[PDB]
Amino acid sequence: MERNKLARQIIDTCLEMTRLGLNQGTAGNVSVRYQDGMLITPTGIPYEKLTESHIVFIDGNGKHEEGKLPSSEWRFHMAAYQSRPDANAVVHNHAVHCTAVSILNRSIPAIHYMIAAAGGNSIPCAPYATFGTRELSEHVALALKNRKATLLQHHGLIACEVNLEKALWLAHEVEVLAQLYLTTLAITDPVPVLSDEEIAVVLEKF
Amino acid sequence: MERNKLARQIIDTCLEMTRLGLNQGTAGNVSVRYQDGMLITPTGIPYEKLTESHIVFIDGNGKHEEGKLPSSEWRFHMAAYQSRPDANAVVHNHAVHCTAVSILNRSIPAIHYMIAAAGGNSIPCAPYATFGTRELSEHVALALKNRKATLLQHHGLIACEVNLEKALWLAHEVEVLAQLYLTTLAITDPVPVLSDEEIAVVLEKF
Amino acid sequence: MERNKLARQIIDTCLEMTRLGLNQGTAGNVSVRYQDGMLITPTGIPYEKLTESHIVFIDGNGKHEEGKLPSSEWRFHMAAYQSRPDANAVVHNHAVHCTAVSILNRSIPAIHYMIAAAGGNSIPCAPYATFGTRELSEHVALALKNRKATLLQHHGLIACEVNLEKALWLAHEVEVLAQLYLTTLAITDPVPVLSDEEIAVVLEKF
Amino acid sequence: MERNKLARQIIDTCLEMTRLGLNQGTAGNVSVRYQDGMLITPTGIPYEKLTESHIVFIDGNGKHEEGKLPSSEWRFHMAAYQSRPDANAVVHNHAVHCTAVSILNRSIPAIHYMIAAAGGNSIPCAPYATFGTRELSEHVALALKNRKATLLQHHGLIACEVNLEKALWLAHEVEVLAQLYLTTLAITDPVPVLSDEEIAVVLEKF
Ligand SMILES: [Zn+2]
Ligand SMILES: [Zn+2]
Ligand SMILES: [Zn+2]
Ligand SMILES: [Zn+2]
Repeated sequence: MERNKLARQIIDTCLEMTRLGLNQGTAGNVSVRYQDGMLITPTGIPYEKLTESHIVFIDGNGKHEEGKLPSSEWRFHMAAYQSRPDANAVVHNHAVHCTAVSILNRSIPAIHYMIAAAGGNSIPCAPYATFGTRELSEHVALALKNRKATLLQHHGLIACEVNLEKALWLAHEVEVLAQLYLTTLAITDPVPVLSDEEIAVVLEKF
Repeated sequence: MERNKLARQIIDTCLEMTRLGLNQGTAGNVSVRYQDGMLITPTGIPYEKLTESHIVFIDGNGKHEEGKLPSSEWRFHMAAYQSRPDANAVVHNHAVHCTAVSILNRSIPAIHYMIAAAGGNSIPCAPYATFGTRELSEHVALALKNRKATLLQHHGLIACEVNLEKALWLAHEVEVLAQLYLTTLAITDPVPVLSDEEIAVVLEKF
Repeated sequence: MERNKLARQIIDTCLEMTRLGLNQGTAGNVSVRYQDGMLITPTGIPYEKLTESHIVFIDGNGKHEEGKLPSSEWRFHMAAYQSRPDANAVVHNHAVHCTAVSILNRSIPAIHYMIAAAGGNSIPCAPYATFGTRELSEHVALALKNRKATLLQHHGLIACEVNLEKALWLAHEVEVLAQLYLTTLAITDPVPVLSDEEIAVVLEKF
Repeated sequence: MERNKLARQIIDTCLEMTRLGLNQGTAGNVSVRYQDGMLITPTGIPYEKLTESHIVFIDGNGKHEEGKLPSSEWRFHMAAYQSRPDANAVVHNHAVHCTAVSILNRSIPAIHYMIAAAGGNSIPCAPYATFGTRELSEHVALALKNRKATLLQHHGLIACEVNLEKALWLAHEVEVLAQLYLTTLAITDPVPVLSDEEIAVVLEKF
C-alpha cells in the first residue's frame, strides 16, 4: 500500500484493458482505495503517456492534490467505494459489447453460469445521467449495492473488486457475457437463461 | 511420456488458446492421459502464473497428489478418456462462438465439410448440469461416445484427440464452425447444410 | 512545421490505423496542412513501403511536385481544409463498421454521448460520387461544414482535426460509434438515442 | 523465377494470411506458376513447420516430384492457371466471412466500389463439389473465366493475380467485402448496391 507501487498497477491496468480490447481512446478511468480517499487516473491523458506522477490523490472530502486534474468520473469511483466497502479497486471502460447492451438499456440475464461472478443473477444497467455528474454517482452507487459490476446506460461499464487484477478480470468477464448476449439476442428474443435456483447453486459453489 | 515434458505442453496449450482467442480469463482446463490417470491443470491459476510444478496428477481412483487442487472439471476429463479410449488429450474452454451456440442449445449442423473433423455430421450440445458436477460428467461422456467434440449447454466447449496439438486444432476448428453458424443463422434459419451422403463421402476422404 | 517532421507523422498515422484495425490494404490516405497547400500520402503505395521521400506536396493551385503522384483523393482533402479552416490534418480510411453504415446510407445518431466528439448530434453520410472525383469533393466539403467527420456513401470515412493524433483519435472513435450502431440496429430499429437537449449539455461539458 | 526464391514467398504468404485473419488451421493452399507447371504448398503441413524443401513441383501432366504430397486442391490451382493465363499466383483460404457468404450460396454484389478489384460487379459463388475433386476444378475454372476471385460453396475463397502479393491483397479485399455484406444483410435485405453503370466507370478508373 505504497503510493508508488499503486500508481504502477493503475497504469498497467489501463494498458491491459487496451491490450484485451476492453477499452480504447481517451475513455475509461481506474482508481484504488488509498488512505482516506483514493488514487485515480487523470482526466484525458493517454495511457501511453501516463506515469506514476500523473496519478492523482483525492481525499475523503474530494480534495485532489494541487496542479493535477483527476478523472471527470472521480465522483462515481467515490460512490463505488462507499456502496461496496469490500471493494478496493474500480475499473471503468467503454468496452464495445457492454456499451451496446447499455444503449439497449437492458440488464444482462443468467445466460451463462459465470454471471454469478458479479454477485448475482444479473448485471444491471444504471439510468443515464451526464458523465462526471453527481446524479450519475447516485445511479451507480444504487446499482452496486448488490452487484460488483454495472453497465451505465448510453455510456459503458464499471466493475469493482478487492484489487485491480480481480477488478480487471471481472470487467473482462462482463465483456464476454455482454458479447454472448448480443450474439444470441440477434438470433432469438428472449435468450434462454439458467433458473434462479440454478444460479443460487452456482453462487454456493463459488 | 515424461511428466515434465507433458506439463510444459499443457501450459503451452493454455497459452496458445488465449493466443488464438479460444479462451480467456480463468476459464478452461487441459489434461493429458498419464499413467493410470492423467495430468491436468489446476483450478483457478492464471495461465501466466502456471508452471510444471502446478500441473496435478490424478490416478485411476480420482486421487490427486497432496497439496494440489486439480481443475474443478477433472471428473469430465475422466469421463472423456473413458468414453474415447483413442483420445490422449482433452481441451476445454469457454470460446465465445461455441458458447453462444450452447446458450441457444443447438447442435452445429453440416454447414461446412470440415464438420467431419469432429467425427460425424454434427457437433452436439450436451444438457446443462452444474460445473464440476458428476452429473455433468455423465452428459459429456454420453456426447463424446460418437463425436470428438461437444458443446456444453450454457457453458462452453470440450474437444479431445490423440494429442494436445490435434486437440487444440480441433477446438479451434469448432470455433470457426460455431462462428459460421451464428453469422449465417442471424441472416437465415434454417442455414443450408451439406447432405449426410455428402458428409459420408468427406468422411471417406478424411 | 518542418516537411520532414510532418512526413514521419503521416506514415506513422497510416501505420497506426492499420494497427488499430481502422484500415487495411491500399485503402486510405492522410494529409497535413503545409504552407499554402498540404503534404499527402501518395496513391497506391503500401504503408510498409512508405518513406518521407514519397510524401507529396500540393500547392494552393493543386500543383503537386514533379515525378510524384498524390493520393487520388487529394481533391477532397483540399475541400476539407477549405470547409474547416480550424483543421490541420485529414484522415481517410475504409474502416469496416463506418463503411457498412455508409452502404446503408445512414447518419449515425446520438446513441452515445461521445457522438458530440464530431461536433454535433450526428455523423453524417455524404452522397456517393466516383472516388477521386471533383463532385465527391463538393459532397464532403458540404458535410464537413458543421461536422468534423463524415462517412462517404458506399465508400468509407473521413475525419479531420487540429493535428494528426487528434484526427486519428476521432476516426477511431467513429469506428466505435459505427460498431455500436450496427450491433444494436441488428437487434432493434430504431436504436434508442440521447435527446438533442442532452447532447447540448454534453457539448457544453466538452 | 528461381524455385528457392518462390518457395520462400509461398510460405510467407501462408504466414501473412494467418497474420491477417484470412486463414487458420490446416486450411488453405498457395501456389505460383513455375516452368510448365507450378510450385504448391503440401497437403496438411502447418505453415509454421513449412520450409522451401516442402514446397512441391507439379508439371504440366500433374506429375508431382517423388516423395512429396501436393495440396489436395492442386487440381483447381491447375484449372485456375488455365482459366486465367494472365494469373501467376493462386491463393486459397477458408476466411470466415467469405466462407459464411458461400454457405448462403450468394454472389457478393456491388455494395462497394472496390468490388471492381475482382474484375467486375460481383464475386461469384461456385457450386459445391467434394474438396480435392476434379468436378470441383470444373466449377472454379468456370467461375474464374471472367473474375479474378470466386467463393466456393460451403468451402471458402480462391483468388488469383499476377503475383503472390497482389493475390494476397485481393483475397484480403474480398474478406472485407464479404464482411460488409454479412453485416448489412443482417440489417437489410436486399443490401443497396452501386449501379452497373457506376461500376463500369470505376472499372475505367482502375
Ligand atoms: Zn466513461
Ligand atoms: Zn468451464
Ligand atoms: Zn477511399
Ligand atoms: Zn479448402
